Amino acid sequence: PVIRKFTKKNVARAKKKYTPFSKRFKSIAAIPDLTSLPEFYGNSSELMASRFENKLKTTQKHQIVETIFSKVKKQLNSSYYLPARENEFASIYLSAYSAIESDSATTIYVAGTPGVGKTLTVREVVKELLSSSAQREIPDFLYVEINGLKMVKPTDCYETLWNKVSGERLTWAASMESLEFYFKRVPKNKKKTIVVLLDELDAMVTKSQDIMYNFFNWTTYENAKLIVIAVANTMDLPERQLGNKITSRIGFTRIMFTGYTHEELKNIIDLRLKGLNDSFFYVDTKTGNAILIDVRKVRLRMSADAIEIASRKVASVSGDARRALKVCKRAAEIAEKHYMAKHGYGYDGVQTVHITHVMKALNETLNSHVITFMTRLSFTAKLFIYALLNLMKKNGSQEQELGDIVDEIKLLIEVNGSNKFVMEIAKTLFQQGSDNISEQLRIISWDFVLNQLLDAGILFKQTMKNDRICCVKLNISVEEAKRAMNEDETLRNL
Amino acid sequence: MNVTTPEVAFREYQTNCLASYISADPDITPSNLILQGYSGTGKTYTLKKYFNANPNLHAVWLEPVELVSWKPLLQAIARTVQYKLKTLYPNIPTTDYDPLQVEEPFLLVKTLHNIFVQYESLQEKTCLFLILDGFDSLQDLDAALFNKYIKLNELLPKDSKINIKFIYTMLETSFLQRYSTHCIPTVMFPRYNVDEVSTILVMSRCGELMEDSCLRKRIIEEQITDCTDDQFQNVAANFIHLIVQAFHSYTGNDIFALNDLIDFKWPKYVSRITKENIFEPLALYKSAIKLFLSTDDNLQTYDLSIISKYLLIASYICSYLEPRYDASIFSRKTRIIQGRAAYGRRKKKEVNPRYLQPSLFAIERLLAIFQAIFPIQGSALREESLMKANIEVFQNLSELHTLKLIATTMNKNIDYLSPKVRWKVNVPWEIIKEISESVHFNISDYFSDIHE
Amino acid sequence: NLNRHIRMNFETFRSLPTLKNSIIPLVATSKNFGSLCTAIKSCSFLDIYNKNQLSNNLTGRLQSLSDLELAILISAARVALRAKDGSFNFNLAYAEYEKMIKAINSRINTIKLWLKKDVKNVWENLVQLDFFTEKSAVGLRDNATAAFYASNYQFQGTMIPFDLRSYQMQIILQELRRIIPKSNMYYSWTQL
DNA sequence: TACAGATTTTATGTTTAGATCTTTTATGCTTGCTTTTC
DNA sequence: TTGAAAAGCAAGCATAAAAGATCTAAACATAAAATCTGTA
Ligand SMILES: Nc1ncnc2c1ncn2[C@@H]1O[C@H](COP(=O)(O)OP(=O)(O)OP(O)(O)=S)[C@@H](O)[C@H]1O
Ligand SMILES: Nc1ncnc2c1ncn2[C@@H]1O[C@H](COP(=O)(O)OP(=O)(O)OP(O)(O)=S)[C@@H](O)[C@H]1O
Ligand SMILES: [Mg+2]
Ligand SMILES: [Mg+2]
Repeated sequence: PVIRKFTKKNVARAKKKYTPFSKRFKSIAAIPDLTSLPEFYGNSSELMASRFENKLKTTQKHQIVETIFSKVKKQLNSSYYLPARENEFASIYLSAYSAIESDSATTIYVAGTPGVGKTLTVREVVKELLSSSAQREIPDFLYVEINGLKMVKPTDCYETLWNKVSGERLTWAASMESLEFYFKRVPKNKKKTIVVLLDELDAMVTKSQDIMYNFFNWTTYENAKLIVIAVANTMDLPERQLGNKITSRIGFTRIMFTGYTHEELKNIIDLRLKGLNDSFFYVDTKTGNAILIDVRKVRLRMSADAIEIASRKVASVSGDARRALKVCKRAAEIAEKHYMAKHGYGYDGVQTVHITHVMKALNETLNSHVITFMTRLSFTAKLFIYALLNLMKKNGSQEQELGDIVDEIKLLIEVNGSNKFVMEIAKTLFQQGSDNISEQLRIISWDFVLNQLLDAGILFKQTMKNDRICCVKLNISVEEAKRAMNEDETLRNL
Repeated sequence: MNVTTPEVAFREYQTNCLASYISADPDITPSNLILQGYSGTGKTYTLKKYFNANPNLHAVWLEPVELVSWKPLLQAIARTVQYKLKTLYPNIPTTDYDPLQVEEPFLLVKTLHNIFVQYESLQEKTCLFLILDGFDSLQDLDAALFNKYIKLNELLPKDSKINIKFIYTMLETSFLQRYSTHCIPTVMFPRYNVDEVSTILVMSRCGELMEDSCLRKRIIEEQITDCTDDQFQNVAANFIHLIVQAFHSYTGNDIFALNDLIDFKWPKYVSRITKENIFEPLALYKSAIKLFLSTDDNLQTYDLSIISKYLLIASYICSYLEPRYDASIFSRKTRIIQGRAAYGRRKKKEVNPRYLQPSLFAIERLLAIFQAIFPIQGSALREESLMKANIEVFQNLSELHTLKLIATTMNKNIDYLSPKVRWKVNVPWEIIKEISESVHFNISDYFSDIHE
Repeated sequence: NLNRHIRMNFETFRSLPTLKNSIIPLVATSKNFGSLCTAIKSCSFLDIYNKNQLSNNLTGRLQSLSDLELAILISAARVALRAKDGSFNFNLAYAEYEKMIKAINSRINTIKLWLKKDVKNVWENLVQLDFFTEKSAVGLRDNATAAFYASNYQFQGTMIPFDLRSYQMQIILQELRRIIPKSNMYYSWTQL
């Protein structure tokens, strides 16, 4: 045969066809009704879940103990009635209902900051629309959800949509022409409205505006019945991508989701804990199992001051809801740990949570752990930091040479040769305590402390093979290093 | 424990540490081990002797210098592991995995796990030693490859009957200090003294030297030599000692350079001997004093045309002289319009500018000076005595440039026709001096004035 | 002695794995129980281990150089001290070397003055042992792509002839003065 | 009148040729002063 | 001698230019699944 110049022995290719849709049913007048086909619109395909489920199952439960705080922790996750988001719900629902009722196409753009709750309210709107359609008030439709961060290649959207509307399996380009023909030329008497939910839109338009332009433009055609809802972080993202005139031609609806306040967040937290708060529980003393209404009758309380202070702190900085929920959950977890530790329980009066637990859980996310890290470092590393600070206090250049640091360390050692500690540390620092080792040039354990400081994210060193003129710089500002040095004793004194 | 320590000449502590670290029990042995030492320090010799002293230990030898990348290294590992495991146990049925399928570090782990699964019918856990002898000699090396081979020992199965352990042999210290935080056990091989080098050199190239045919021919052409073996060994040892004492200050503590000089200077020293001084080392030393002073480790200088010969000199003058003083050196004609020449330099430079990098000039100045210094061309109204720049001058200049004797501002696909291009010289003073002396030109007079 | 070594590790390294690696050969080397007891009583093996661990650093190579290499190194350091940015090359170093040798000979057996072609080998040997580095050269790149990019470009340092490459020093003259013993005959020349 | 054959479509790996930006050193203008010619 | 002129020297300075880091796109190259094309 032939001699290959290189080989690819780990190539895997999926079985997908190439011929687009506008070659199948011949003339346009020969297209049958697509509503009644058993493969179109997912009419009969409801067995994909059973293909891979029942694999992660096992048969054993050794009477898992459920402490009192377990219920509170379980009922406070980010998965388990919208209290604040009502205007956006009304606007989106009205737009979508008007679009569905009159058999038209439309585009809704939602922009916001993380944790506001845009996906939740969009899904709630979709559920309400599905219920209304099942009530036989508007023509039935299909709901397709497409995410942006859950795809390997960015151009995998097209085929997915096609695979959710036809049952075929084509490549991305052929899917693009198939979708174009389907949305343009198929008559409106043989289709069904589709509600796409393009999500994390900013992750698709990163090399070109092709996907966004196509998806937004497919709503312009008269024969199409598409209703696109796209959510994103930045508000004026399409303008920065497509252009003013194209956007003006398209004419979509725009909605902005502002952050939360310290009242709405507290309302959310209080709503998520209604039945549990101020209730009664039967608790077994031997094990610790708790049952909602020998054994004891106890109560669970959560101080409103703790909720208020947590909401006030969280809403001040970001406006999230996930972080507030997680803070409350962590406070409950700390209280549960203390309770089990005190009562000597294990895995398999009025118990409350005070403001102290919430404050302790809140301080863990704001404080930094650099000062504590340096107040426990070795003597040589602290000497290195001290020499660097001294050189910076003279040159004021923020980027020092390494040989200068070595010379400064040597001068500092040789000029204070009258203090007891540095008098008796010199031999262990230069000859490691033995009389058979010649006097070293740099220090004992130079590279070790250098790499220990450089790995932790405290120093920055440029790459040069000459190890005497390499430049290093700090990365934690200067006041923190000054505090860390001042907390010492032998370095403070000299 | 249960291992045997071999006897190496001047590597006692290294041998003790090696016997302390590696053994046949996977429970007590380190997953990684580094041996460090510069060129010609005696590490592969010690390791090979140690493995030859203990035949129970299994080992696979690689040399990541023939392999010049990481993908070939992975494939070589995946192939040699299979080959060694097949040749050792022949009664275990097994399939074959193509080494060329290994293209990524993860695929190497998958293939190694698949290979190690089959040999699960063995009695007790063993250990297989993989010696990457020369890890620092990879041609395209970066500071990330080692971080993968360090952690490769955690993704493999933990309860398999075949355990793999790595052993590296590293040259430099700057590379090794990069990974000093990992705290991997190390054994360092310091360089040799002079006495140790002399003794090692004698012990190595003493026996082999005497069975050479040259000395046999020289003694069959000569008379009898009683006490043949002892006298021959003494002669060899004396020659080795003489060559060491002569060229230690030039070869350093390098075994290879001395081992090459000994072979270089043997065929003549054996010719210089004779019967009347075969038993007199001193007189023999006097009779062969010539080959102990000059090392001689080397293998018109150029064959250029006349105009190229002067063109190189003109380029050198252009590059290593300052333009402001040009007019004072070459103006040699009368004037009709009133004018004055240049006064010239007032003080001499004290740096001898020929010790520094050459400067840049222009083509026009080069042509002008070439015309100025070119020898005169061999009813004078139509003489045209001065040489003019015709086609062949430019052709020879291009020939000079393409031979790397003239450089320019180096960038890909130069365009010779642009004002932003300048030239310079790439020959040392010796070559230009030889060229000048080969055409009867006194170049030194131009440079003696500034500094001899 | 064990407490003293522990305290030294605490004040210098502060890491258990280093001490563990130090202790392993101490207990794996002894052959008899009495030997183990006396080794743990005296801890004389840890000194040998520490001495070896420092046997290839910057000051461990300087004590394994011949006379000519030491003289060339001293001359190069002297030349590099006077320069503005510390750069030098072969010709200046050899000129300083020959001046120093002539001064030594005239002051006073005569010391042989090796020729240029014999000093070339010593220069290459010194640049191999990582005593000089090129003018402005990076070492090993951080990742593979950077090395691949750099391997396709011809640096200007490999086109200039041998005599004009600009090197830089890694040991300053003061360190030579500190390290070299006072009995050496080149000691007086280690300061300007 | 298929089907083993040749051809096309979608999908990544391997090496060469050229472009833009950042850091550091060399080149030329200016201003004031003074030796050299003549 | 004669200083007026040209030539020479030096300090302070701005600004072009060299050397290399970081990246992109064309040319060169291999491969599995689907379509196309002569004839049983
Ligand atoms: N009005 C609300 N009522 C109850 N829970 C809410 C409300 N708003 C937000 N949440 C919480 O917010 C959690 C996160 O979901 P979302 O806020 O919809 O996420 P998101 O807005 O898509 O965030 P991204 O993806 O980072 S922009 C939900 O699981 C809810 O617990
Ligand atoms: N301790 C020793 N005893 C006897 N002969 C030795 C000793 N050390 C080295 N030699 C000899 O000198 C040679 C030097 O080569 P090696 O020791 O193998 O070099 P090396 O250290 O492997 O060099 P690199 O690192 O691979 S360039 C050996 O092959 C022996 O012939
Ligand atoms: Mg979301
Ligand atoms: Mg070797």
